[PDB]
This record gives sequence, structure tokens and C-alpha cells, in this order.
Amino acid sequence: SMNPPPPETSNPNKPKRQTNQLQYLLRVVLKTLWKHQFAWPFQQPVDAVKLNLPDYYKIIKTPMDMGTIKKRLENNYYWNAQECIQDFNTMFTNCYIYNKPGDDIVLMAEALEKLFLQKINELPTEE
Ligand SMILES: Cc1cnc(Nc2ccc(N3CCN(C)CC3)cc2)nc1Nc1ccc(Cl)c(NS(=O)(=O)C(C)(C)C)c1
Repeated sequence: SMNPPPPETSNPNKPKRQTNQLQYLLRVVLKTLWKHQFAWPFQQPVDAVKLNLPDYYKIIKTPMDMGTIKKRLENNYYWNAQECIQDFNTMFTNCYIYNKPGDDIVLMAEALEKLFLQKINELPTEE
């Protein structure tokens, strides 16, 4: 009957940077996925109360979504590109853990993940 608080998106004491790689992760990677026709189920934390999935946050213990990633990038929350890439991978993996192969939600994640991988293949060299 309860959703957890969302993942952290603000922390003044956290070491953080703007790098050219992190800029690419916002301007290219996040922007490309966000505009996709299948983005919407991933644009905010899963509301497991509204979806009637009482097991969701009992099974998915490291939730992640693109709304959170977008805020983190906009706030320059990350230290490096790998931290942000990990958030995307957590989001995709969580989808495949929770759902059945071939479910619509899985097909949607797979389309986003394909694009993600194509974009990160061209992640620029740092600095
Ligand atoms: C990120 C994410 C990961 N996993 C799941 N899993 C999930 C599993 C079973 C359901 N239900 C269960 C019983 N219902 C009658 C059918 C769907 C919903 C979501 N959702 C996610 N987001 C999400 C957000 C908003 C909505 Cl409306 C949905 N619904 S949906 O998946 O059915 C679809 C997008 C295909 C319409 C999903």
C-alpha cells in the first residue's frame, strides 16, 4: 500500500562534476530515449500503488527510472559517466527481473536499450 521515496537526486556534499561524457549522456542519450514513443513507462518512478503491484518494491530493491536520471543529469549530480550508465542499466535490468519475457513492458525496454547501446557506443573520449 506504499511506494518508497524516490532515489536521491540532490546532495550538496556529494562530489560531482560536469564532464563532456556526462554532457553527451544528457544531450544525446537521455534526450534520445526520452522522446521515444516507448519512453513514458520509464519517465518516472513506478507507482506500484496505482498499478496494483504490491510486490514491486519488495522485488526491485534498487529502483531507477529516466525521470530520476534526467534530474541527476540536470543537477550535475554524477561524478562520472559510468555512474549514469549504471543507472540506465539498473533501469533496464529491473524491468527484465520483474517482468516476463515478451511482455509489452519488456519489448518497450528492449527498444530503449537498443538505442541506449547504440548511443553509448559513441560516447566521446573524456576531456
Ligand atoms: C518501468 C516498469 C517496469 N515494470 C512494469 N511492470 C508492470 C507489470 C504488470 C502490470 N500490470 C499488471 C496487471 N494489469 C491488469 C496489467 C498490467 C503493470 C506494470 N511496469 C513499468 N512501468 C509502467 C508504468 C506505467 C504503466 Cl501504465 C505500465 N503498464 S504496462 O507495463 O502494462 C504497459 C506500459 C505495457 C501499458 C507500466
